[PDB]
Amino acid sequence: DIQMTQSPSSLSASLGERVSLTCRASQDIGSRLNWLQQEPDGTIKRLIYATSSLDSGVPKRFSGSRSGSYYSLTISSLESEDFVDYYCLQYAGFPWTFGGGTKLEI
Amino acid sequence: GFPTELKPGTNQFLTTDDGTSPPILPGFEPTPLIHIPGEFTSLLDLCQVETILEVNNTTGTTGVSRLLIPVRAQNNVDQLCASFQVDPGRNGPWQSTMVGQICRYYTQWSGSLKVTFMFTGSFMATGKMLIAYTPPGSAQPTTREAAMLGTHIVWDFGLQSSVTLVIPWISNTHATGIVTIWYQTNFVVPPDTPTEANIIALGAAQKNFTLKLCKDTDE
Amino acid sequence: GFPTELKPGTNQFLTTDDGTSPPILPGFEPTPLIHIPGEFTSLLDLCQ
Amino acid sequence: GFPTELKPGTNQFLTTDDGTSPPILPGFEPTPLIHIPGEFTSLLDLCQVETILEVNNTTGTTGVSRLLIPVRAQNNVDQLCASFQVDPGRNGPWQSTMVGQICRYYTQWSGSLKVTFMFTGSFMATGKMLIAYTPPGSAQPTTREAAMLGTHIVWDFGLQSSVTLVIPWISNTHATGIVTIWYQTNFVVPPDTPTEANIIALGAAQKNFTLKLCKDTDE
Amino acid sequence: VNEASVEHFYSRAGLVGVVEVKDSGTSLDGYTVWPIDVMGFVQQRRKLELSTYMRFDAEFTFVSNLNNSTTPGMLLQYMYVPPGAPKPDSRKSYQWQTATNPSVFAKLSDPPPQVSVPFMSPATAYQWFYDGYPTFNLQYGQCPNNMMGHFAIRTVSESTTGKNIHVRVYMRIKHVRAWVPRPLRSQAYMVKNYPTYSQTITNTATDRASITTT
Amino acid sequence: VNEASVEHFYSRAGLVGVVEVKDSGTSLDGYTVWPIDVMGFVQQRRKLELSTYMRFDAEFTFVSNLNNSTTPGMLLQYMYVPPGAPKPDSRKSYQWQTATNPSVFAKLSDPPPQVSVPFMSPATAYQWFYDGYPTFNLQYGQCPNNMMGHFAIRTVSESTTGKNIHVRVYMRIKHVRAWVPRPLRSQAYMVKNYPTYSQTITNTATDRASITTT
Amino acid sequence: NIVLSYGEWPEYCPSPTRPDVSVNRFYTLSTKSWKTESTGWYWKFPDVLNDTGVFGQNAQFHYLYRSGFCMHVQCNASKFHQGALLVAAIPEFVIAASSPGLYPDFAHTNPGKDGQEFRDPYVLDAGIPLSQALIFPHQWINLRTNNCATIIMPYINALPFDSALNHSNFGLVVIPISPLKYCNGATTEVPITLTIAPLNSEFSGLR
Amino acid sequence: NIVLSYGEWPEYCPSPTRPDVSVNRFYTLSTKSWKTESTGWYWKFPDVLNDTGVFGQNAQFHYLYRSGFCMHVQCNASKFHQGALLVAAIPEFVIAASSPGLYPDFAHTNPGKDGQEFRDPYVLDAGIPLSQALIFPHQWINLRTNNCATIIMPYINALPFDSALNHSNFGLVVIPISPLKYCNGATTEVPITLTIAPLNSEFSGLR
Repeated sequence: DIQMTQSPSSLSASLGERVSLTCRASQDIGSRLNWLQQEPDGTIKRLIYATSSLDSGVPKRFSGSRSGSYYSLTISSLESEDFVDYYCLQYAGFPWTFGGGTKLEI
Repeated sequence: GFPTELKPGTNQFLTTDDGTSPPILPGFEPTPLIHIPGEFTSLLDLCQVETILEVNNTTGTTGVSRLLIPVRAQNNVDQLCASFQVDPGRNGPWQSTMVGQICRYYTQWSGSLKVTFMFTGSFMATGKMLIAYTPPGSAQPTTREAAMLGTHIVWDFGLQSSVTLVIPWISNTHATGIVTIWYQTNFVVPPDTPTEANIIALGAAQKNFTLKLCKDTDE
Repeated sequence: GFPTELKPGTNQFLTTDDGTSPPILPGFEPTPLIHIPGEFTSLLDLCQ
Repeated sequence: GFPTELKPGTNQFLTTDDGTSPPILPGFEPTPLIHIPGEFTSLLDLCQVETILEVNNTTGTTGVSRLLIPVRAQNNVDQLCASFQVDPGRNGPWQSTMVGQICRYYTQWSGSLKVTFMFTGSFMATGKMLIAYTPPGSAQPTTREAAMLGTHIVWDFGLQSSVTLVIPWISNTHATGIVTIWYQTNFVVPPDTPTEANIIALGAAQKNFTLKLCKDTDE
Repeated sequence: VNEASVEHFYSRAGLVGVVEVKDSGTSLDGYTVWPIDVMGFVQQRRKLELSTYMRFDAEFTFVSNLNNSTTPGMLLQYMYVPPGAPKPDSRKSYQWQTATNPSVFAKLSDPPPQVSVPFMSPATAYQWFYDGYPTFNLQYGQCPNNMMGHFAIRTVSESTTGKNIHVRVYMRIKHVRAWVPRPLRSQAYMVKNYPTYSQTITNTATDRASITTT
Repeated sequence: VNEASVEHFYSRAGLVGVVEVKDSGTSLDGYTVWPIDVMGFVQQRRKLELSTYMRFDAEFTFVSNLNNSTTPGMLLQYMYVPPGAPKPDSRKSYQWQTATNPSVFAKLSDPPPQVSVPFMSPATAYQWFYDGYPTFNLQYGQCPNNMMGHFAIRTVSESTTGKNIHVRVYMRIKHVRAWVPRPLRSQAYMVKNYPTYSQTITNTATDRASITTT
Repeated sequence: NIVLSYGEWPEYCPSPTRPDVSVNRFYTLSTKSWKTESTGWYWKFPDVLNDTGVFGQNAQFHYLYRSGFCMHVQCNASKFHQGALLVAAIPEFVIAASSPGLYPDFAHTNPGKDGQEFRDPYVLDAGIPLSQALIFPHQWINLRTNNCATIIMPYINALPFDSALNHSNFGLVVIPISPLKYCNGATTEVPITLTIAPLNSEFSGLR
Repeated sequence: NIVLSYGEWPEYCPSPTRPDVSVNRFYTLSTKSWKTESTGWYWKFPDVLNDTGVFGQNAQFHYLYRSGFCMHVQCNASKFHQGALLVAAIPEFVIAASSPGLYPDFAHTNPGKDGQEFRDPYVLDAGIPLSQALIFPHQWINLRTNNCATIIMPYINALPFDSALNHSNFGLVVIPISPLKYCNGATTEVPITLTIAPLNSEFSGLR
């Protein structure tokens, strides 16, 4: 598997800060990396598809970006209902592996 | 012509020659020639036939899904849909076209191409797209309102389901055009209708295409 | 046609060829041809 | 023409020959011929074009100042100004002329030359010069009154600012002409005017020039 | 134009097979048979597999020499076993004399011999793709009406000479007429005589990062 | 007249390059590639640099022999890599078989092979002086539309032969038409492909003692 | 809009049993459900009829044969359905295996009158790429404009007459390029119908 | 007395944007002070206009270009001034460096609309000698007879159209052979003016 993994295992910021969570892929995965947001106990919603485009209902505070082999996600100002887990998912490497987690604190 | 002196170049074997040789089986009468349909006497007539471009050639996208340009609903206006250089004979989306392969059996070429687009969405789905072409001098335009001041064709696929973008001239002797597809309007559909369609591009070569200096390929 | 270069295929001997050669006995007048009955000029007429 | 015997001179390679050879790329269609302006089909038409002579070629004089003949004020009458042999193809002032170089790409030549002189002084500056030509037989004349009895042209550069001295014939087969410029009058100027001008000589070859037996040069 | 035609696209005679008359060491054959094959090298195969039916006669040249490029006076026999004649089986074999198999008797130190094989096929034209079974798994798509013959080459000798002779057969396609153009082969050629490819498909076009990047 | 014309001024085929097939000692190449270059020798350069645009096809002759003037039977292959075909890289290399690169198979002991290269240039005529930069310091005045190709020469062998082969390429200019005459180069040629001269200028005409002495 | 292959109507070889409208009828084969996961189908030229009606009696009980065809594909699709087919006739369509066993099974080279679903339609199951399949005679089926495709194919072969149970001249491929899509509450399987009509057929060598 | 180079007026390539008197105006560049120490100047053919007015918009915002010119040099000199210029147009004027570093600086090969003063005018900065520069189209400026020189230059190149910002066809050199001289109490810098007028220009490949 390509084994795209996120570097920050756990982060903590303020309610007005700008978090920057990455996901460093190993092989060439192209622009086929998604971000899945997981509740503390609920299901896992989607944020970004194809590394750039927001979903049909996601707020404006979230935004994706690409930089070489350092696919990342950056929240605008870290409003409420954000200190939850985060995942990066790619569907280029056919085993379809995942990353780790970016459970945010404050 | 009895006395002759052998000028230089004798006893040499030049492969690319049109010499003569003795028939190793005289008198032999080969099987006669019956009319078989579909003779092609020029590779130009093979180039001028439209075939598909792998415009979606991207890391990860496998199978036939490389021949499809995704045109979806929640792609806001003035956004970019796809772009591909006009270079039949450089590694890219043209590498799957009959022109993109024959042009790799030669060294130089020059002529006019054409890129017929085809919408494959529902009949009820309407909208509009901007298809702009940029000469080799400039670079890829950055915004929709920057490409409208070019050589484009606005495409209302709800009304007419297929257009053609004739490239004026593309010569390879020693910096190539770019074709971009911009979301002019949104993608509007009535209820109970899929909100994601596909565009299929087909490339060819106009009747002014020429080839020169045949050579082997790099597979 | 004074200057010539020898194209390939020279000094070769190809059995199934219709080349020419010098007559080893010039002037010789072979026995004339009288009409012998029953000449066959094709193996097809022998097959039929 | 079936039986042939090989006359001598076979299997030899003679460089200066007009033989034939097989085209190493048959069918190939080279780039067509468009009309490019300024085709020259003869080196004679290049010789007949006037270029400058380094008449001032002297030990020490460097730069462009070797193309200038100094005509000054306090050069008393009947004095000598300059002299140069007429030999396009021997080391001298002609070595910087298009004729002086092409004639070094050949072995023999014969024709008529011409040496157009040009005065580059003030408009108010007046005077007169004597330009005499001596056939190959004699030697350089010693005095002005000795060259007046020759084949000369008196030059009043105040009136006419450029003349031409046509050399009748100069043949190189196995002792060459000399051209001398004598101070006929003084160099008179009104007040507030420079008292030192220059003469510029230009050499060429008339329409009867011929060349023979092309050969390499000695740079 | 006139340089993209099918008549010029198949010109410029190229090497179709390097056969060797092994005669020294542990291979004291003295002869060798080379079955005439056009689709011997992938480069020529992919070009010939652009059309379906093709009709052409060929001119064969033999650039033979020893293994150190020297060309001694050694005599050679180039026998053309027609399509349907028994092939030789030894240096000394009856087949080497059959007057129906045309032979060319040239030496190593001579301009390469050059013959001209005619269009030898039962049908109207050669068939590179024959959907169907002959002889009304190891038989699908094998047309037997594409065999052009055999070229048997031996050094005219009595005992072993002790010199390997490498021959480079060169074939030129003349009077070619092609029918029913086909897409150019994209996958590799996993085996000869079959269109068999491999599981791991290779995309025709190279893959870039995103669809909107040049 | 008729002997000062531009058609005769460039006749009389001359040596344009001495290439050597190093095959013995510490240079067991067995092959060599010679990029076709007209401005190889100053004498020919200064003549060709008299005009700006010139259009001509060339006939190439190869006077090859060993290093002691003996011409054995060794076979040689003269492959003409066209302008825009990959060049070979070893004695045993796939490029030596490509049917698009015309080859000439002649021996050392044979009349020198003589081929005729056509006018191979994208533009209308060759350009010896190209004011401007290509690829819209190490690029000024380098026109890429003047390349005529490559001549790769190898001895058709299997192992090292141990004999160096010196080849003398001779080129003849035919059908020449020149445009825009230029002054003949006066300074030396400090480097190839550039008009670079040296600081110490050399006067065109020789310097005498006084202006009034003959 | 009938794509006359290579611009040649099928004709009678000038002067054999020459059948008539009894055999020159419209054979309507079974329909095939076009789904989203669908990859494609292909039918050999005379093998699709060697067991169907009179043509199955004239082909098996004979020795030589030649005929054109009038392949005609139609898709009974709705107006809220989207998709696109590529209907092409491939002369001498030779199927190839896929080694990781070396030769194609007989079921894959003569599928019958049911057709064989493609296992790798991107490479046409024959090594050649699908992107260039348009060089063959073809017609698009784009559900937003039309749902019909008629191809007139002459007899393309080297010999005048040939066997009918061994050598199958061409193969009608039908490949969905843009896959089928629909919102919930629609017929989840668009049907595809194929009609065949031998044109100017001939036969020889009875029994 | 207009030296028509090679006897060919610039013409339109038979049948691209063909501009008119809006661009075919008289661009009068800055004057240059001709002193005694002066060595010379040279301006490239289309590079002298690539940043001047409309011609600077039609050249940069395009891809192909061809045009002649009407270079016209004038020297506002007195009658007590003496000197001589050599005004020549050099097709494919290639500048060369001077090693005692190997390639010419970009400022010396495309000087702009100001021209670059010669560093060694005796060798035309290109190895070739100035004495033979008269083989090119030229006209003398001799202050004792006339102070004007007009040169009509067609489009001289191999290809029909070519780039305008990369390939500069020719270069108008202006070299004083006989240096300027004057007695005390005169204008110590004779001005030299240059006027350009594109003739029969064309363009292609917009933006």
